[PDB]
Amino acid sequence: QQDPDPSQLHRSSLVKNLQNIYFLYEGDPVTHENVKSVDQLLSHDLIYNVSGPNYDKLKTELKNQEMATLFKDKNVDIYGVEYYHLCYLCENAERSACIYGGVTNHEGNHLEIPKKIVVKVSIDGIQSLSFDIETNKKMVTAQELDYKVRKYLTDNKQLYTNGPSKYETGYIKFIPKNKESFWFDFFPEPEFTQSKYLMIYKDNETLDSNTSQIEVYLTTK
Amino acid sequence: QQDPDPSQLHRSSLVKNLQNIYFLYEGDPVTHENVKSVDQLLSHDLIYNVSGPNYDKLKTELKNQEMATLFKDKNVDIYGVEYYHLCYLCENAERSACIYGGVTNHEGNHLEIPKKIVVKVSIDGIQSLSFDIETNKKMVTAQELDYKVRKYLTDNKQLYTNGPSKYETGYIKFIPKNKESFWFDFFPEPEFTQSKYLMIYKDNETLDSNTSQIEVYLTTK
Ligand SMILES: [Zn+2]
Ligand SMILES: [Zn+2]
Repeated sequence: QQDPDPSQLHRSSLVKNLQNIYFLYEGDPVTHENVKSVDQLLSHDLIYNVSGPNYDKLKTELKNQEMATLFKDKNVDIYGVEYYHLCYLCENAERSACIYGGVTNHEGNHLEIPKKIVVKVSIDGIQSLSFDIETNKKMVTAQELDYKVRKYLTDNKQLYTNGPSKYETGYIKFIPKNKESFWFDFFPEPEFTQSKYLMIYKDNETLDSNTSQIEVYLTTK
Repeated sequence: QQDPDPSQLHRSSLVKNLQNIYFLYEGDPVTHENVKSVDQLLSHDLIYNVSGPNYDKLKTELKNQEMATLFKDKNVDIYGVEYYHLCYLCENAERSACIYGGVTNHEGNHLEIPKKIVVKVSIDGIQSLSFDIETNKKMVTAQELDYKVRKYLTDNKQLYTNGPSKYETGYIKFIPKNKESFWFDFFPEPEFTQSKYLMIYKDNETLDSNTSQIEVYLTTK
């Protein structure tokens, strides 16, 4: 049994300040095209000189040093859900943003036309809702896909709100073409930190956009 | 206190990451009308349960323990220049904003007609620039007027930019009706932090909007 069970899943009704998870998926994601790491804090992270409405430096934390050097100084694209609480490169990183993973090679990884993907959503067992998600990458991180999914469901199904969720449990499952499938829980532990919760993107898991499937499971009450 | 000394003024040409001062005065200030503090980290601060983009909890550092309990149970108005780096580090509040002072009692501090105040500006000794500023508060913090003067000079005379300033030095001089006058240096020391610099507002100095005057002195590179 690789897939979770009722008891394994976190209940949104026990979470304090679940609005923090809400603000992460409701707001825009950090996206950048064809950039190169300019610095490094620890051996398993990389820093980029890119900018967004609230930052001019972005620090991504990857699986380990091997993955960091694998992408260091190499031309890559960034797609990630960022946080600010407890993020900085010292008392000399006034406007930094942090994320985990969300890194993909830029060269030869784009599609002419976006590749739409169906997201099968089940609620209390009943698979009663399906929608489309799209990407421009041949190899897209699970994080990019995940965000687009939770963003859509946050706007259209109140998966998240500045407060409670109308759902009790929920989780996203990715089914790779031949590799093993994996999942992420939509809700954190009762007392959590944005930084700890986002570690789920730390492994930088990437997928083949043309052959991967996505499944969401929600429970109400 | 006594007017600044030519050699006592910080030079923007020496500042590292001056764009950090830019973002402070370019973006919107934090303002709230009828609110009572809700919590308190240290005895000299007050936490408010108000929000804006990026934050839903605001912490203001006042002069001392005495000033905080003075407003603790009061409905007040807020007007401050907020920062986030090294703001509220307690993994139980991940969306806090921080300002210094900027507090005034709400009750009976409102004018039916806004008070215009003439800000006179000198550039290299020549007083060649005048422009109005306004407030609704009978008693207004120096911080509010200071922010309005910089935002205006930032968007109209290039006081700050996402890079260097066209001015090497510059200070704002407040001249209360009877009390001693005082000033604030528009620029920080070479290496600094938004948190440190903003301490110029920690005393929460408030002026009479009807009898106070403002003077600005800048020099070109
Ligand atoms: Zn690209
Ligand atoms: Zn008021």
